[PDB]
Amino acid sequence: SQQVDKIKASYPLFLDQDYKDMLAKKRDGFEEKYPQDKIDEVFQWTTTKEYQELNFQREALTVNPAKACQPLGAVLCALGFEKTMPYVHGSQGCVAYFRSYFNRHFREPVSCVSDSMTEDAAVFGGQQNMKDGLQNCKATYKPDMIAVSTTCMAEVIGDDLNAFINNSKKEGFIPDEFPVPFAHTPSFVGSHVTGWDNMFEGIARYFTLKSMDDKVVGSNKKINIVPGFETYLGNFRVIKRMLSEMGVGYSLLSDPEEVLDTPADGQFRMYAGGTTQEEMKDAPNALNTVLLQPWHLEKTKKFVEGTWKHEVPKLNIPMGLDWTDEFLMKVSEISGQPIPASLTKERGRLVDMMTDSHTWLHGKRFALWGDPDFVMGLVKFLLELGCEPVHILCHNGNKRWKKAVDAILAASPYGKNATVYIGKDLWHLRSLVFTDKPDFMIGNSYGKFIQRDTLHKGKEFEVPLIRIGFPIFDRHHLHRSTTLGYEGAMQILTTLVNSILERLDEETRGMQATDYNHDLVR
Amino acid sequence: SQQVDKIKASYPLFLDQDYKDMLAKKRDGFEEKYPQDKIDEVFQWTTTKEYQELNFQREALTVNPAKACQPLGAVLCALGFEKTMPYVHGSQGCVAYFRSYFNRHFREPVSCVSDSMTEDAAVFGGQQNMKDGLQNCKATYKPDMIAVSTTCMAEVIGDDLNAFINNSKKEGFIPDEFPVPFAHTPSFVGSHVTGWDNMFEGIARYFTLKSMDDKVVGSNKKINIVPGFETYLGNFRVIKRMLSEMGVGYSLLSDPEEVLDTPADGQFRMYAGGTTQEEMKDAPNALNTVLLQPWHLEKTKKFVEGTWKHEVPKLNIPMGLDWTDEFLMKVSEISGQPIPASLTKERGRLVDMMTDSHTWLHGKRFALWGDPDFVMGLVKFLLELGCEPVHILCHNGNKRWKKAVDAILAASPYGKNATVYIGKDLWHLRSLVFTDKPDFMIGNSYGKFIQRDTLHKGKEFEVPLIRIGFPIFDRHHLHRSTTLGYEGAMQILTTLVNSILERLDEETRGMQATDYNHDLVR
Amino acid sequence: MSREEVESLIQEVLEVYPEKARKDRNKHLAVNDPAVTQSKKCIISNKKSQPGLMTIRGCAYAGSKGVVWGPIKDMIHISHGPVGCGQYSRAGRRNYYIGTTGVNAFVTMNFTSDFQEKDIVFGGDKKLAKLIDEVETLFPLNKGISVQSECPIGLIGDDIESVSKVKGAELSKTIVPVRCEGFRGVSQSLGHHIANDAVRDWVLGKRDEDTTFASTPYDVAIIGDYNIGGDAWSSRILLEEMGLRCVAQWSGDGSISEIELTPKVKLNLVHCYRSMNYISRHMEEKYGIPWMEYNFFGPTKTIESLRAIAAKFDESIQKKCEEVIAKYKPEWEAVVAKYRPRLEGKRVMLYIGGLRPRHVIGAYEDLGMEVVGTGYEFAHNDDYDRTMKEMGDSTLLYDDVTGYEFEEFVKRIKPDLIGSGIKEKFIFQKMGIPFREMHSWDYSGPYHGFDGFAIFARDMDMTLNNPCWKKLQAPWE
Amino acid sequence: MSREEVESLIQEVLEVYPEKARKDRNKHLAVNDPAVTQSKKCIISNKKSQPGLMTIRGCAYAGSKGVVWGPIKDMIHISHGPVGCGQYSRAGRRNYYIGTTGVNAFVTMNFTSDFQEKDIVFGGDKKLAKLIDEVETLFPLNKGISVQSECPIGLIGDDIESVSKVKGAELSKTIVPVRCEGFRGVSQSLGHHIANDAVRDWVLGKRDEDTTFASTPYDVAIIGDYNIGGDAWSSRILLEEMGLRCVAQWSGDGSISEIELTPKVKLNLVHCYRSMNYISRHMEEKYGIPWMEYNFFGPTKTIESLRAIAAKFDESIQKKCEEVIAKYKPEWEAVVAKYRPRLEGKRVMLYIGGLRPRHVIGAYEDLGMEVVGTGYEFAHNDDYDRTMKEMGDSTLLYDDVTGYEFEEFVKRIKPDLIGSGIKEKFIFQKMGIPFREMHSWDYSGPYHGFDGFAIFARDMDMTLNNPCWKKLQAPWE
Ligand code: ICS
Ligand code: CLF
Ligand code: CLF
Ligand SMILES: [Fe+3]
Ligand SMILES: [Fe+3]
Repeated sequence: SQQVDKIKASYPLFLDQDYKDMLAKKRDGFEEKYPQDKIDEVFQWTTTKEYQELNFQREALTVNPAKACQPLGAVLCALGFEKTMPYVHGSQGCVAYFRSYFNRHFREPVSCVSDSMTEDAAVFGGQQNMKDGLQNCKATYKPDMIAVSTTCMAEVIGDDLNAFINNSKKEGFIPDEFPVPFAHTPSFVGSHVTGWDNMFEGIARYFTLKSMDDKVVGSNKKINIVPGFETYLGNFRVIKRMLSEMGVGYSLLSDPEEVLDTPADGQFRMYAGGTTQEEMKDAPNALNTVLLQPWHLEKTKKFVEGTWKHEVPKLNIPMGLDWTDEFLMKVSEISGQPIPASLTKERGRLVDMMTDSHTWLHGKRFALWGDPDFVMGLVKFLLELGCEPVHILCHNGNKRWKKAVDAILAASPYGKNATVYIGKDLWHLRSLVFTDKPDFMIGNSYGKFIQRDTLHKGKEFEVPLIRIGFPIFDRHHLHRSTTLGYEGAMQILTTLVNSILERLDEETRGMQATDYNHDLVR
Repeated sequence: SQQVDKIKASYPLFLDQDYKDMLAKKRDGFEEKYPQDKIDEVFQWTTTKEYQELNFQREALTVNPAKACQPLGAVLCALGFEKTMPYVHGSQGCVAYFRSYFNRHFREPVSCVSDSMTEDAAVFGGQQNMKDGLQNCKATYKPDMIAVSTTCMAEVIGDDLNAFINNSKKEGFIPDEFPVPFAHTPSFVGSHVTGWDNMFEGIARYFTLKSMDDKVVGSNKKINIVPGFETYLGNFRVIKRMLSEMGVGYSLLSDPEEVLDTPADGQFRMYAGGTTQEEMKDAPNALNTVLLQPWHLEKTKKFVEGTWKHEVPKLNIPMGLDWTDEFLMKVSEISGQPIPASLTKERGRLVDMMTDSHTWLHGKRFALWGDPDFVMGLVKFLLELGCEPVHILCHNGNKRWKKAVDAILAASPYGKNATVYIGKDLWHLRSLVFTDKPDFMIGNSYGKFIQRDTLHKGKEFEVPLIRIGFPIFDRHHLHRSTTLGYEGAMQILTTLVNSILERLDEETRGMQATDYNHDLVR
Repeated sequence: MSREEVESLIQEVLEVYPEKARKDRNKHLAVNDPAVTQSKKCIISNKKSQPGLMTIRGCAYAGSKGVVWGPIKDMIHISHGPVGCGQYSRAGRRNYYIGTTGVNAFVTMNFTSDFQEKDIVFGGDKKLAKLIDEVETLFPLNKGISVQSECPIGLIGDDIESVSKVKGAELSKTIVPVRCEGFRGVSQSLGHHIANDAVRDWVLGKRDEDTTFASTPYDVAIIGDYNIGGDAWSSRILLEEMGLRCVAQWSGDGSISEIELTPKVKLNLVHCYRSMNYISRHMEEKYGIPWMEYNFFGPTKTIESLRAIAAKFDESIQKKCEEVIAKYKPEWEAVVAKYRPRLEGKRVMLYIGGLRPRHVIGAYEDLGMEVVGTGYEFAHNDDYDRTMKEMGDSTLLYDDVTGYEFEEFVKRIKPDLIGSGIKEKFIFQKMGIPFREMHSWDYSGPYHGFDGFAIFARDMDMTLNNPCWKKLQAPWE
Repeated sequence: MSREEVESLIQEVLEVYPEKARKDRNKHLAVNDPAVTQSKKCIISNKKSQPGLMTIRGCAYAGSKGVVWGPIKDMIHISHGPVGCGQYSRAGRRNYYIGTTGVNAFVTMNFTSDFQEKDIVFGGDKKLAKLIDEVETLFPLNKGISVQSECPIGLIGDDIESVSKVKGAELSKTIVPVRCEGFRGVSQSLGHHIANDAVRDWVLGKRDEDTTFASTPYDVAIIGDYNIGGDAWSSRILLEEMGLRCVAQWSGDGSISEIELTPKVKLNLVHCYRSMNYISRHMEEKYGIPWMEYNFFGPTKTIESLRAIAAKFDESIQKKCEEVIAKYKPEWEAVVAKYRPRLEGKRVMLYIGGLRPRHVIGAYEDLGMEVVGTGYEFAHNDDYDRTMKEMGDSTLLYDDVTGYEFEEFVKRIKPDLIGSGIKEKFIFQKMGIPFREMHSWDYSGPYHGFDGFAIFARDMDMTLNNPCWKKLQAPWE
């Protein structure tokens, strides 16, 4: 039943007595459900350390992974170029899933096409599909350029993208001059960030490999910036802003912030902003190339050093205090521009915020997960704040990255009780936060279920989730946030300290029981 | 007892069994406490409507007010000028309280001095105290100018600031050329915003009243900007930024953002930034003067129109879509500069966020309180979002402001169930939110106790608090937020929608009870 | 109306495409004529999409794992293959259930084999067996396992059937292999067919010799209701108030025991014909159980369906049906009186997968709203036969519409409200036309039945008449 | 160190002031010599502040309402006058209590008369009576009311004592008028004196004729502990583990009944001498109750105080004292072993109100830390008499220090840690020297007793050795 003046959605209208009776009857009559005591005992067992040993003995089963497949990153990289259509050579279900994923994260239109390969292509390949799809895409949606990636179907079959595109150009399906860069992005190798790296490397190859004769390093007096897989628009904005205040000429490569933040003014813009073809062609003339996320752009680094002959600096992600300082001084050294007073003032304001919040920040324990570069930057920043990382998880990490992270952890006493996990999923992390309870988690939306599980053990065992990373599906407009640089450090610090304060306020809200510590001033 | 490896602060170390036994023994032996059933019955009675009628029949007693006294606003206004020392003529306890209040809100040094009037001055006046205080302040802290306000002690005694300062200059205690503007700020009239208005009016009078012969309106081709009582630094920043992108010459009057956000780099700066004396002297040469918060700058408006002969526009606070648009078009008309594409894009992005979050925003009920201009701006924005205001409280409001607010509410169907309260305190609001429960409150830190009370009635009766306004004592760095303009509207919208989503996530976190609606995607 | 201008619009939109794509897509757009019951002479469906045209269709894996097998709460579904497919489909569909997730319920969980290059080269049958052993060790209260196929398994030649047979004999457990690789078929429809065949071959007949279940003449089974935001729940209560006993529920809030008990019911009430017609027909041939389609969208369709269902039973059931109708009449009458004045006369264009583009028309008409265009991602020709008689004269029909076509049609027709998926929501919001997600109900609902009708009206009113839609144009532009 | 260097620094800092201000402030700064017993010969205190020098001192209202009367949980305190005074002091002091706020406890609440111009012109006695009636109607479980005077009431001709008498007779309630107007005296110390006199005149003697309370030879009363962060609680447990019965604590977590029962105890353990010496002396003269000062800051002071308190009672009490000391020895030994190595040798400069500038020295020394400078806002010459022997040789002593003086002294001495209030915290943090709030414990604690010692060490370690202090200089400057 519903009251017309106060209508209830699923929650809490399913809490009405009639629905409760109906559900009880259904369960008791036809579900053949295990007894509740058995369920409770199994849950308690899964909270224990013996279950943790069994969980960490896993070798074949993956439970709730914390990564995606390469073509998603390839599509994200392709969207960062002006009037460019991401084109996935393979099956259409992958494109539907990629578009839904990015729509849910960004709350924005995400454009991508597929050539819709079927079992016939599984027998004879997808050359005809490629020709027809390129022709149809160019005729219908009118892009300036088409960037081609692959699904696992095309990778396993063995389709040769280069020959297919060459035959498309030879048979007149699309003009010879039309730029069609391509990259193989197998989903069984690496993760989405690897797909981003492959896409960018192939695009840079297409636009620069055969024209290096007239290129001179430092001719255009600019610095190339490669962001990598990036899902915070504030990160692009703050990079551009810091480079602008310094008076440093820059060429930012694969800029998707314009197309992912279009205004709503009565018209739909399928393309907006993005790196132009002229910038890509002129990139070898730059003074140097700076890679913002070096741990998933190794192929790009190899191409940039081998062909453009750029001495790529050994720079960490400019996250937190020290690494932002190092990035700024390296940029100053490369460009010859001094660091202005505004950046110094911003750094001082961040240090002031740190001194203001250090008392609440000190000694807090965090589990965290995400991509390698982001995870190491956040761990470094947490160490700078006096926080203690305990469980550090990176599903798509490798052994060298783990060694570098361990080196970072050894350089601070706050990393004494920290363990780095690579190749582990969020079921492993759930076991870890049950057996060695931290104060908070830092991760994407999938962590919320872990939070629920801890509440099931008890209020005293709950580990609240802090939403930083990708993807964020259960909160609005967090994709506009800033993570890199001094501004990003300020935002992260504010989020952390205020999450701590909200938790403390919730724990001390019981009148005549815990409200003696419900201080107005904190 | 304490464990050396896990030391417990007051919470939860007072939850140990020995401390609980000690407290129980103390209460049972010596406190003569009322029985718990009596306490519960009295609490339940105070949650009822009959208690609400008794509460609203109050005429003499004020319980938990939502305002401050004039000299606090006078000090805030004085701090917005370059190398200016706020000077309060009266008793030192007031200055100690003002400094502690602003220290707790801003987490920054706040400089102010008093002449420390005592019982001796209660029969002779504070003339000697004024002379010695001005001399000592100038000699010790070396300000470029001293702005003088008063405590209630000086107001009741009747000290004449003008004669005291003139005699100080005549007797050589301070140089005749040294600028010493003054204003009477009685604490029994109005509130802190009235003190800001009086302080600013006296300063502008001091710097412009006797030199209007050579002033010509529009000579300097600038627009004067008066912010009023403002505790969000992002508001000053966004006003300056918006005026800058438009290419409009502006003169911001009483800018305290620099002195309230100094960096921490090893030195203490007592003064930083602020409006210069040259700008104040040249203000009458501006094209016009725009008042950001017209409802507490009426005396300033009277002075500006009467003496500077500026046609002050009838503009609301530039909060939310419509009023930000009106402010921008009025500035464009006055200055002759067109509105650029960047502002249009920012407005479109705000509209896009509104369309993205409208489903969760629609129909939500809010109680709110604060200063008149801020309250009316937030009510207008909530109406624009499709939200329903229910309880609107403004302790320092008046009848004309209430009439204007009622006119705003009548122009939207979402204001049908809204009531405006002036002269009411937060005990009245506690009664209102017990008897007509909204979904959320919007106000300053003092609302937290109200939240506590609701939790005591039950989880189903809890009304969460949303911290927008002044002062914010239990969260860190919220004073850096933005409230005015499109950026402020974006921040407010994000805060509101995400508070709604956190509440929903908390309500649906119960395993096998309410977690069927614990969706990953919202 | 004005059929001729609609045909002119169709041709004008078609002009952009290349020759072959032009002639292919010409057959998939049509002007409705209610007198026509043979839609094959008017519209063509269930064909492969044109490459490079940005279709909305999914794959067979989405049809099988995402739609049919996934909602079953007490069984663990292994997305066998690379990691992407399980990750993008995890908890994306609001199939509601009651259970303790991770102990006896596993719907919102993503189990995958996480294929790497060595698995591609050397096969993954041994890895599948090891994964099954690990699942048994770590989730002891599971009541069955499904193995959902992704593209590489179909491409490399893995025999998951033999592994399933050996492991099921070894552990005395039900292990269902589903060859639901994404390159099969052209959409999620073949996923529906393959999942139904797997249900028939591996699960349905496990209690054929079992006669311990006590049956009643009023036993019914809800087939093809996936409890979107609790939709199935809001249906079952009505059926329970009519005096019928709902034994099984396919597959919203579903359990394997309910599926096993399904062959014992007297009648199969099918909501989604497109996904469950195969198993309904198979049950009719093998057990003799009759099935009937019903519609619980809107009060009118709900009353009609309740009376038609009661007609299959005795007089007491009909009396209870009349009692239920009388009890719920004032509520939806009040809902209509409140919301129809704000909704009367507005025009809607719809584009969903295979059932809703014609099922929700009655609810829209109950609020005085007109559907001017509709279409399907993957419906078959019988679905269009059912659709033609429920749509207005000279209304637009589209099959597997492209993004460009959809945008052009919307820009010309200028409807008041659009209902579609997440991949069109923001496109159409940026153009200033209100949009409702008609797959996940915009994270709201439920919409089935009398209780869901009030939520439906409230949501439609909140989105169609929101003030935000008056603000897209800046006052200085 | 280097006495003559400190005198040179004092003169150098003094050079800036005008002649009269120079002459006055020269008397308030001194170099400590522990052999000196009479502090009048070296330092002058309890004088009026120099106008416009940015003193830290408060007013008499802060001393009376904020410090003494405010902590009493079951009485309602009316800040009679304009609205500012109650608002700025509401919940600013962490005087902890157990109660249901708004029903039987009212500490964190701000009751005020909210004076307007008509009240200034025509008086507010009738408004006071009406307010008292409203308080009785709206807070029936209140056990008493105090009326705290703000500046205008002293300035205008208001007689709150007569109103209190008539209303208390009419309602049979205790109404305490406190003439605590801010212009009286020079600091919060006169507030302490006035509040003590009000307690004596209106509350203390209400049970002089009552002999129903059963007394024991081990009855004691804690005086001058305001339960800052729970400090008083952490003291009481020790005294009750010692075998003594704590009847009342003034006024931390205090109730009016406890104050009424205080004249029945055998001994008054006074923690804050500065604020409660008046009432302790009055109780000694009128009831014959002896009092003694004690220190629970740090294990050394706590053990000394416990043994000294034990000496006042019989042998079993002393045995229980030894038992408590033995029980708590390992905990603070472990705390010292953990934290002293990270704190040994560090130098501290402190500036607080009346008692803590010399009370917390022992706890700092227990961690191997040296206090090089200390001072008081409002303490009297006897407090300096105690401080001279409590402090080390050639250390700096300052009374009612100005902001400029404090900054110059800190810039020259360069301490590793500063202990002061909220009005110096950010000034000294910007200069890069760690700061601990020594009034509110930086929203941490408690620090009293063995349990509080661990928190004290942990907090000092967390602030002194925080990495943030190594980052103030940019690497490019
Ligand atoms: S009462 Fe006094 S200033 Fe003795 S007014 Fe002040 S809670 Fe201080 S040094 Mo704040 S004479 Fe208490 C004090 Fe000491 S408020 Fe507290 S810390 S022991
Ligand atoms: S049509 Fe369907 S969704 Fe596509 S792959 Fe095929 S079953 Fe799957 Fe999963 S891993 Fe990624 S998304 Fe594909 S490319 Fe390799
Ligand atoms: S020394 Fe002390 S705090 Fe000062 S007034 Fe006097 S009792 Fe009070 Fe309250 S209202 Fe404001 S702050 Fe003053 S100026 Fe009139
Ligand atoms: Fe958007
Ligand atoms: Fe600060």
